[PDB]
Amino acid sequence: ALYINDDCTACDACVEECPNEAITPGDPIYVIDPTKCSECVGAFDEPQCRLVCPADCIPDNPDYRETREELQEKYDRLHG
Ligand code: SF4
Ligand code: SF4
Repeated sequence: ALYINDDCTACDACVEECPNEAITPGDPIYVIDPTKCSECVGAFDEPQCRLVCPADCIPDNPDYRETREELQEKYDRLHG
């Protein structure tokens, strides 16, 4: 899964992009639920939140180096 840096500007521009509602608005920065973040697998080819993030603050979470299989499985548990 991914997570948000402290460079987050809280522009909120990423919430729409997320297909799993894994981003929660915070203060000073936003927080991603590693439980809901499938890195967009099962939805897109690239994580959508990054495509609109100006601060470039959504790195890979070393605490959760999941596999596409795992990620794909996480995706389903959330929708179908
Ligand atoms: S789009 Fe980037 S800066 Fe803006 S809230 Fe999301 S993570 Fe932070
Ligand atoms: S990488 Fe995809 S799944 Fe994870 S937080 Fe961003 S938009 Fe949601």
